Amino acid sequence: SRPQVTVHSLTGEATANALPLPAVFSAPIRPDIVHTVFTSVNKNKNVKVNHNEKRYATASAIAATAVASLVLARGHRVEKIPEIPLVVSTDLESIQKTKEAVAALKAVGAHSDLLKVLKSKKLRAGKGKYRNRRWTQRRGPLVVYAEDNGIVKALRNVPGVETANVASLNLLQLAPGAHLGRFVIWTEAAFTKLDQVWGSETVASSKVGYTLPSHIISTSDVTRIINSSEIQSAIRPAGQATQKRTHVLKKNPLKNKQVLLRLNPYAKVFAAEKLGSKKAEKT
Amino acid sequence: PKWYPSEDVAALKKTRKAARPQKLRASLVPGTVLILLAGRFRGKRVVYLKHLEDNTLLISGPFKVNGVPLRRVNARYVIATSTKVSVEGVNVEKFNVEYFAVEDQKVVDKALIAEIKKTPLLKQYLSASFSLKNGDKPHMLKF
Amino acid sequence: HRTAPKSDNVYLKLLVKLYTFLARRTDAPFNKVVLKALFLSKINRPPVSVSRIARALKQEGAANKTVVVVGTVTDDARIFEFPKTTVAALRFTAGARAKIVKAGGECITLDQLAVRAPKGQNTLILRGPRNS
Amino acid sequence: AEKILTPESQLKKSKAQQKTAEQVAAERAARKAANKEKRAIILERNAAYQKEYETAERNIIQAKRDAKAAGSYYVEAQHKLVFVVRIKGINKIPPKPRKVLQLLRLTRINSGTFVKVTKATLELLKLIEPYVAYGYPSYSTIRQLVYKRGFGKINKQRVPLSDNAIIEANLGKYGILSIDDLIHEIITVGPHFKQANNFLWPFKLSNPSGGWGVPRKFKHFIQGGSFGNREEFINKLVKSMN
Amino acid sequence: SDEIVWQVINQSFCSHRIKAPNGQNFCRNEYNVTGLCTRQSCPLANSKYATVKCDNGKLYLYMKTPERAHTPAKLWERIKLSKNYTKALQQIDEHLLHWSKFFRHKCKQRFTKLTQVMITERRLALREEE
Amino acid sequence: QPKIGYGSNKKTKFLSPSGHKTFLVANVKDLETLTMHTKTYAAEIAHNISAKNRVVILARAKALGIKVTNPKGRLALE
RNA sequence: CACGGACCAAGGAGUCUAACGUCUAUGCGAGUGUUUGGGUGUAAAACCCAUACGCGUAGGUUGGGGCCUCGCAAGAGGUGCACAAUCGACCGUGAGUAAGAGCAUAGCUGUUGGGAGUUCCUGCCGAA
RNA sequence: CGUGGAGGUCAGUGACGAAGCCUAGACCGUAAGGUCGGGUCGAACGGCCUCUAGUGCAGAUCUUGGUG
Ligand SMILES: [Mg+2]
Ligand SMILES: [Mg+2]
Ligand SMILES: [Mg+2]
Ligand SMILES: [Mg+2]
Ligand SMILES: [Mg+2]
Ligand SMILES: [Mg+2]
Ligand SMILES: [Mg+2]
Ligand SMILES: [Mg+2]
Ligand SMILES: [Mg+2]
Ligand SMILES: [Mg+2]
Ligand SMILES: [Mg+2]
Ligand SMILES: [Mg+2]
Ligand SMILES: [Mg+2]
Ligand SMILES: [Zn+2]
Repeated sequence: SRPQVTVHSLTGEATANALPLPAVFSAPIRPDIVHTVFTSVNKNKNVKVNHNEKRYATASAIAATAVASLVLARGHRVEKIPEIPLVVSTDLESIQKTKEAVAALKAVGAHSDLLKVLKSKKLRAGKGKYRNRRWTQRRGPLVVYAEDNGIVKALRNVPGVETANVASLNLLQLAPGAHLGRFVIWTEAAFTKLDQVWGSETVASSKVGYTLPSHIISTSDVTRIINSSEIQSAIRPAGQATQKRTHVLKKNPLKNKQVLLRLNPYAKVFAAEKLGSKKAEKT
Repeated sequence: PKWYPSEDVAALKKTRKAARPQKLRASLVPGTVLILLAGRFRGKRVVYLKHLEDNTLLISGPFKVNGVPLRRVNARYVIATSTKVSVEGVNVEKFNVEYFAVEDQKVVDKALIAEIKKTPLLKQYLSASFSLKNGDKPHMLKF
Repeated sequence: HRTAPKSDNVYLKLLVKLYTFLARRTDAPFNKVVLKALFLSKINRPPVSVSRIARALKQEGAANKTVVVVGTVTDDARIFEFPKTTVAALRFTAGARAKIVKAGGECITLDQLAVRAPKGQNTLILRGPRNS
Repeated sequence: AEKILTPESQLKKSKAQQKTAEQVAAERAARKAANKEKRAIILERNAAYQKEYETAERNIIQAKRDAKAAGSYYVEAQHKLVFVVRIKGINKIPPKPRKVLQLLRLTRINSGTFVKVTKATLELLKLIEPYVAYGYPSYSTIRQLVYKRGFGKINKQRVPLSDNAIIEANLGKYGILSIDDLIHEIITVGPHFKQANNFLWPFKLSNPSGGWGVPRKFKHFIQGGSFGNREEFINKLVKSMN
Repeated sequence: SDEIVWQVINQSFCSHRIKAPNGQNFCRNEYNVTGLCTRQSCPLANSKYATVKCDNGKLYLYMKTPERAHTPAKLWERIKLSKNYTKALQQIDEHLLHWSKFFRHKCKQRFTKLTQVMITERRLALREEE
Repeated sequence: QPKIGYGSNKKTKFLSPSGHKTFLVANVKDLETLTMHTKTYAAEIAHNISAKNRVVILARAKALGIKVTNPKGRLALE
């Protein structure tokens, strides 16, 4: 929930210019909807899916791209990056050579993820190996560009890296295997254009009759809400949290005098009086 | 505290089991002849002198009569016969449990022999061993 | 009926966790009632329109109460004048949200209502007509 | 260099916990005093009941002796309590007795319960005569059952009656604060007999230690079988089972 | 967002998770103090966190705070525990002052075990030197 | 005849007679996940590991002090 | 034990698809569905526009979960969701109105159907 | 529990021996089975999250070859 992100130059030095976050990143992150839509769409390569649900899943994936913990969870080596969501200067769109783009990626700190994808290449295990699906390798960083100026050609050859236009983002590209939080690199122009493409609090989304989804729960963290300050005033005193065992074993009163007295105090006096063996008058 | 506790130490719950002095069987009384069913002197008749705090009965042969010295014996491994001798002659205070961890035996034996002499044939009884002959059924046998 | 929502929605589960904790740790039955409502299926969560909210507030002494709808609220163009209130519900249609904001009212999630009213003080629960 | 400061939430938590602990200690002291007073009350009630029972028995015996002396017969009041025990398995049971058995809270063989004696209830026993054995319970049998096999229904969870406080928390509304108070409500037909009896879980009884007596059970008591109305002899049976 | 992150990681693919035969789960995360996937355990799940981890002969302490959740490159602050075991525990308690007992206890236990491992690998690799 | 009543106690379930739950291990990194749980768990080297890797795993396991269920397997027979 | 037994190797008793409906989850919401076409496209895809039509819209009192006051509590009340109860008005004697919920997708699944023997292991609920 | 299909993932495993098959061996699970050891095998394949297909027998008409 930062206000803004700092652009980073291709060489690596942090850029003074800063860009406010778009409203997409503050959107619901729903694994279930993304999973269902991902299954339905992956069956096609057919299942009909509601357009609004599809956009919802896309927004959820985009929001997941900012949560570095989820990106680590999927497997990307985002341990060493300047920050998240990772933004790079717009000049990136105008690179013409693969080697220059790779060097810029090394400066960006995505070297580890690319090395992982390179090492992960292995021969296809199944018989699909001879049906045009022979080599399998892990997924690399995604580079988003507002407009192509030759960056697309440079980064085509390098393994693991896929580029997508801002106006055309894909759930399959954003959330491989129905898993949220793919590592993404946004060009500076792309980061700005995301607002126009998806919309902000006071800006139309540019999609006809579309608004970003609302949150059922205003706060993600339930621990903050449950603790709060006023609830604990409203809450009754707590228990032990590990119940004390009462009556693990049954002690028969007839055989154990202590519990017999506990159940009945008058038994003590009656024992002394021996009323049970009392003598009725002979009369 | 030189090592931090690896894993954790589960403290045992407090136990409500207090040890209390033993309640001996009714037959066992000081000056009661006994039969030992195990050990070095199994099947040998001995005299009973006193009950120790650690629940080990104290017994004398006497070593003079039968060669069995002063010794501790467990109560459950012993049969008690109905014949008695008066133990008042022997004082039997000094020797105790910790003491066990010749002259004393002589002092005890003189007093115990003094009472043994009165009853007929008792010395012969204590001298000889006991065993089960064929056709002997313990459950009827009055000891 | 149910012991937990059949839905696999993360946020609904979070709200259910908060409200079951409050119901366990609060004497007020309001938390229990809303907890049981959260489990209900779509058919058992009929929409409560802004129209019904207007009627519920017209009842005497309920003008300043916080209306609660465990579910969704839908707009109703039939009305021109709508009073100001701080409705709380799971979801709000764009029309209903605009009507509430326009009339000086405001819409809150159920967690924000729990922060406001842990014991459900001055609350008014409403349920839509489940004719079919 | 500078000292760290306590978190501003932990301090609030410490304040709240201290106040709660003080409140709990005060409640504990008050509860201890109330427990002492409760034990005194229980002792008084037990003494009163013991004297009442002894006087009632002596009065019945003296009434019999006096009636005989006068030459006039004495007739005892019809017993207002019975104890029923299940004898037969669930299989091979018609619907009409099966539904009745559910009402009497008997769901398994060898289980048993107390039943108030009325014209309505007697016919129910008549319906289930083949499958149950019942009779008038004496005070001693009821006492032994309540002390040994007594179980209380607390939120439908068959809680054992190991302390007077457990019975109090449930039945103080009806003026019953101890196991013996419940035993009195059972041995008599009190104004709250229904509630006290329903509080007791149905008794779970072992098969009789000595045996069932007759070699064959499944005939009626006079015919020479276990099931049926055996009246006072139920006391002999139940004690063997309990 | 920690609760959302944890719930996704729990009911979806925690890539570092390994499902043992018993059914217990182990996060492979090197920074993880307790190698068991739980609410308190995944460094991914929790914003506030700490660990003892060995680098060369040293047994460093790594700190994680919600403040540096962004910029994951500089997220983990590195602190040198003194070779003296008592001083090391004192430093751990000081740094973990006013810090939830779970991480503190687990951190101390991990430091003890790593110290023992360093001692015993010195044992296995004793050489004629010195 | 198998049935649920034969089920073993939870506290004793999935326990070898040595008292250690078996955990599969492929490489050194997976071994290191069992660093402190030496009392609760014992490592078991997978069937598909090569002989060169097994000696490294055994050395690291000895250094960590984690019991290996199947040492001297493919380095000795039976 | 009572009853039967040339021999070895094999092979070994029919197919895709439709209509209506209950329940559950998700998206939107007096709306809802796009794809009937086009643009765009590291190119069946993915992203986006219209273009239409489909199915929707066009009060009295009592009880009442809940919330407010008083009360330590039982209660005293006050107020009243859904819905019911009867009491009626109006529209046109009910499906009534006097403050609507549906559409779409997916899962499971009942019935009708178009040619149309046993059943991996464990557990659970259970007529007659 | 087991069998395949696809997506993702374990910077997984492999001539210091991968997959397949056997194993009256050890461990685990109530069980379907799983893990390891050994044998066999001799070049690549497996674990894990998701969606998608999909668990072993009986018997008859007989047919064919082959043997009387
Ligand atoms: Mg606790
Ligand atoms: Mg128990
Ligand atoms: Mg519907
Ligand atoms: Mg009114
Ligand atoms: Mg507290
Ligand atoms: Mg017998
Ligand atoms: Mg007995
Ligand atoms: Mg093998
Ligand atoms: Mg009305
Ligand atoms: Mg009314
Ligand atoms: Mg695969
Ligand atoms: Mg096999
Ligand atoms: Mg076994
Ligand atoms: Zn994890």
